[PDB]
Amino acid sequence: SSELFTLTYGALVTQLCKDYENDEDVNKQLDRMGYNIGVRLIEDFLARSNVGRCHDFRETADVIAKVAFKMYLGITPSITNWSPAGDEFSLILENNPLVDFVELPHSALIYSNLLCGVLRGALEMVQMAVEAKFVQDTLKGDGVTEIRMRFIRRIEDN
Amino acid sequence: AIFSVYVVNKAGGLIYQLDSYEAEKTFSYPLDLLLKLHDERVLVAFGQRDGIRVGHAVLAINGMDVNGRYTADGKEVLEYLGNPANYPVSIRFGRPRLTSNEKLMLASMFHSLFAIGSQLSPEQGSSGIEMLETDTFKLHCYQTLTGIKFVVLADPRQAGIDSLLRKIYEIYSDFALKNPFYSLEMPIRCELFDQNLKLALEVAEKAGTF
Amino acid sequence: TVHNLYLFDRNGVCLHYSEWHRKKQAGIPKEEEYKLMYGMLFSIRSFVSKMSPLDMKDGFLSFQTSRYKLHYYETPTGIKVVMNTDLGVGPIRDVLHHIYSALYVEFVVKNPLCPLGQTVQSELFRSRLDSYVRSLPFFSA
Amino acid sequence: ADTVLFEFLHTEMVAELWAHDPDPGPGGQKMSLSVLEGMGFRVGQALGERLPFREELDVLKFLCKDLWVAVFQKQMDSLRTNHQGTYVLQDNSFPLLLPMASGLQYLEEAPKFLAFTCGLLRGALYTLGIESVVTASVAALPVCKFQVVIPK
Ligand SMILES: *C(=O)CCCCCCCCCCCCCCC
Repeated sequence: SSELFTLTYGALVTQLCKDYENDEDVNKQLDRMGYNIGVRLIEDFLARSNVGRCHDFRETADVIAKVAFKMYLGITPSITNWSPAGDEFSLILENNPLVDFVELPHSALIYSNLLCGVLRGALEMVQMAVEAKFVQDTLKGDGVTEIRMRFIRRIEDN
Repeated sequence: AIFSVYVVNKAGGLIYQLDSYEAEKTFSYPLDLLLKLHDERVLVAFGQRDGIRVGHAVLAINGMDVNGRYTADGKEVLEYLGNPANYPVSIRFGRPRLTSNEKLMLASMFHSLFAIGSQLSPEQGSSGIEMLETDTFKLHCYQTLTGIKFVVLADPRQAGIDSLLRKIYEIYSDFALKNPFYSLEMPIRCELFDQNLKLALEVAEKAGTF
Repeated sequence: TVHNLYLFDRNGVCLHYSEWHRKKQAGIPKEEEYKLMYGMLFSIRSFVSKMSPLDMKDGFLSFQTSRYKLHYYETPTGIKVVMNTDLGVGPIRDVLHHIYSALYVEFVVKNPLCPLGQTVQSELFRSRLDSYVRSLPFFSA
Repeated sequence: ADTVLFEFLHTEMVAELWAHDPDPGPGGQKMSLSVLEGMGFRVGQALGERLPFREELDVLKFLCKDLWVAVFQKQMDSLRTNHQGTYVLQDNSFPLLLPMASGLQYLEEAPKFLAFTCGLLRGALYTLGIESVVTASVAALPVCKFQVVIPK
């Protein structure tokens, strides 16, 4: 159980919201910070799980949901809504991982926007350009928390 | 098993080569796979289902064998696949086949690779690469005093490769001692060489897979 | 015996170079040896990919000459652990992964003051590495 | 959440806010790492409420046994004190400094990575009815000592 991370994250958010007058900017810095974590975290992940490069957005989704989320958050999100092209899917979480307890509550702020940066940063380090975006948040009335994962392109070897 | 044989010049030129050896699915629009044009060939850039793998090339559409990056019908494959009115469409994929030129390149590429491996050697009196290993194949190389290379590709488990190389050397020797002033950059077309090499391969094919 | 060790980036950047038993030194500056080594390594990756009669999983594993053996390990993030030894040393893939996991990730990736994509400066990483390699059963000559 | 998540998060937190100070003071002088320490304090304030005493000592034994084990999966190496309210908590292998070095290679930056933790201890003391000042000091990584001063 990690209330440390959750509480620490809560302090970060709280702080930034005071630092910036507009929430849209907090979303930008959280995603960037996430990205900086993601490009580093991918290495920790690969060295611990021993998974190889992927070549299919479906196997990539399984690793993400069943191996990565489990290892760092002790949870296994559900994979749903595959676009016909197969270049799009969603991560469905029972609740919101980065959240502890919050005060309640119209806000442009994407509380757990850090996650998105982590996902895009990590995947980029493995030759995949993807967009991670929050389309459903339990913190905003929604039944569940949903992250949309969209594959943009495969990065080529230099 | 033995996959192929390559006989390279001291200059990196190929003077002899021999090989010793397909999924079809129906698709709707849009495709589940990402395709890209690469060296006059359409390959799978991303996505892997029902037999199809990344490096696979389009071999045929609707049962019609494709012509490089074009359709048997003359139209550009990727353009045809970009039109939703052409679906459903049947497509066949498989590991592309090496072109003669590609074989020439790879032989030249190996030439420099061989030398570097020798140059970058931490120990003195070192030869070039004698064995290169992969999960699907093993490459065995023997270099003659005159700089000729006999390269054999085979299953990682295939044995009795030393004798094969040594045998090819003999066979080659007969061609050299019979054609003393033959051009070095010219291909070995002698039918006895081809025929004898063939037989050595049959023998080696029985040395077991230990 | 363990001759030397190279660590490469996904862009050819020589993250690290260590040397123990090398009786034959390239006739060139190390800045150049790194480019040469990488170029060769990169050609092998391309070569192996087209030469193989079947689709691969791991790709290039190693090669050997008359005097030494080159061990090659590549992570899905492009990190390459290359080690040269005597012909005696078997696979040792666990060792190459250890260098990446227990030494590079742990003392480089986990060190925010350690920029990625450049020669590692961390004295710790360098100490730990050297100590680890000198431990390997096949280290001595 | 696994240990590395906090570790990496913390790292991005010091990187981005170690020089930030919206409430400077006389002549615009910023309090070194004030923001980081501020966040550690709030986090520590909550840990003080959520973790499992008679005298002051008991409160500090708690930080070394429960708080440290909960945050760094390890008890404090040593606990010292002049019987005047000033305590010295030392860790010979502080987790946030372990990956960095075993000597002096990164002392210049080391301090930036302690502000948060000091706040952690101060926030924990607060929740338990103890106002104080916690400072951090590193002579050579990874051996650092945290000083807790309880005013009279
Ligand atoms: C195939 O190419 C392998 C795919 C590996 C994907 C790894 C994704 C790791 C990102 C971490 C996600 C967990 C959330 C962490 C909470 C902040």
